[PDB]
Amino acid sequence: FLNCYVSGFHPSDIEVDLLKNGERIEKVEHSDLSFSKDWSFYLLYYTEFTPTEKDEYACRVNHV
Amino acid sequence: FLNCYVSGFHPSDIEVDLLKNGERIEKVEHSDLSFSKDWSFYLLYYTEFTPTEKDEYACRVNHV
Amino acid sequence: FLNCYVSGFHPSDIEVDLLKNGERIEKVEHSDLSFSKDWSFYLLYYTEFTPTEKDEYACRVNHV
Amino acid sequence: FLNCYVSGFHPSDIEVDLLKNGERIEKVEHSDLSFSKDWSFYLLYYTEFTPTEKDEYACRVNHV
Amino acid sequence: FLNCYVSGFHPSDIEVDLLKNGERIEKVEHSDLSFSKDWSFYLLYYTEFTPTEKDEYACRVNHV
Amino acid sequence: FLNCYVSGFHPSDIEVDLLKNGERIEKVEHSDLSFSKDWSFYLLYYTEFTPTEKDEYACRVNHV
Amino acid sequence: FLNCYVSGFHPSDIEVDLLKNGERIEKVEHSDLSFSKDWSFYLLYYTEFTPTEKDEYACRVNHV
Amino acid sequence: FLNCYVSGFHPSDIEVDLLKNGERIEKVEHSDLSFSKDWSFYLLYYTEFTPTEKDEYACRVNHV
Repeated sequence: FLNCYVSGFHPSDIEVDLLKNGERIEKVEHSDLSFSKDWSFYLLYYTEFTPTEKDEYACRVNHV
Repeated sequence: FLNCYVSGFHPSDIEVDLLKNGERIEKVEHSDLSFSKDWSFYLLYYTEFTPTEKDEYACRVNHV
Repeated sequence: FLNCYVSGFHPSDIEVDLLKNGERIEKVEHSDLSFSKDWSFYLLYYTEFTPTEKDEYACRVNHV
Repeated sequence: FLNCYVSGFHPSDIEVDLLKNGERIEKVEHSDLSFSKDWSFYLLYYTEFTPTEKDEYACRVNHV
Repeated sequence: FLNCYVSGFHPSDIEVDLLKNGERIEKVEHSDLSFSKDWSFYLLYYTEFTPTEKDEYACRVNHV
Repeated sequence: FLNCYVSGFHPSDIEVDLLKNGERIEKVEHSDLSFSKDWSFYLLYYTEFTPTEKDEYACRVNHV
Repeated sequence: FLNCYVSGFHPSDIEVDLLKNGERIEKVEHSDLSFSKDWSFYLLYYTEFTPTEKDEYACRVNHV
Repeated sequence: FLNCYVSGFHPSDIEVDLLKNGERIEKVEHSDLSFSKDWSFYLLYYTEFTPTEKDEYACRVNHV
């Protein structure tokens, strides 16, 4: 068995995922492929954060 | 068995997912493919956050 | 068994993922491929953070 | 068994991941591939941080 | 006389006027006067301008 | 007389005026006066300008 | 007389005026006056300018 | 007379004026006056300028 188990929990996060699984090119001829001519990425532009308040875990296990 | 199990819970998050599973090109001839001519991405533009309030977990397991 | 287990939990983070799984090129002829003509990345531009408040874990295991 | 186990938890971090798994080129002829014509990366531009508040762990194990 | 006279014309401006003519206190006893307990002033908060287009004057005077 | 006269014209400006004419205190007893307990002034907070386009004057005077 | 006269014109400026005419205190007893308990002044906070475009004057006077 | 006269014109400036005309204290008893308990001044905080474009004057006077 197993008691008081956590698998990874995100409080208060922001996650960004992009081309996660690994792009593959095979057997192409006389081609130009580009992923981007113009790409823009901006995660925080002129920004203020304000706090993320307290994130708590309490476990008790007795007498197993 | 298993008692007081968590699998990963997100409080107060924002998740962004883009091209997660891994794009594949096979057997192309005399082509231009582009993912983007003009792409714009902006996650937070001129922004203020205000707090995310407390996110709590309480478990008790007794006598298993 | 196993008691009071944590697998890695992120409080208060931001995660950025890009081309995670390892792009592969095989068997191409007479091609120009580029990942980027113009790429822009900016994680924090002109930004202020404000705190992330306390992130707590309390476990007790007795009498196993 | 195992008691009061942690696997690595990130409080208050930012993680950036880019080309993690190791790109591979095999069997190409008469090609120019470039990863970047113009790439921009900027992690913190003109920025102020404000603190990350206290991140605590308390475990007690008795009588196993 | 006078020909082709201008007195000062504002194109495209914003003017702010506050306590212009000079406040005066005379003959007071046992008083607290304050102009402000809490005052807020913010001229441009998180703002973008866009241009003010061309502002032209043409005068001709002949044979006076 | 006078020909093709300008008195000072502001294009594209912002003017701020505050306590212009010179405040005067006379004959006070047993007083606290303050102009400000808390004052806030912010002229441009987190701001972008965009251009002010061309501001032209053309005068011609002939044969006076 | 006088021809093609300018008195000072501001293009593209910002002017700030504060306590211009010279404050005067006369004949006070047993007083605390302060101009400021807390004063805040910030002219440009985290700001970008963009150009002010060309500001032109052309005069011609002939045969006076 | 006088021809093609300029009095001083400011293009593209910012002017700041503070206590210009010369403050005067006369005949006070048993007083604390302060101009500032806390004063803040910040002219440019974390700022980028971008150019001010060309500012031109052309005069011609003939045959006076």
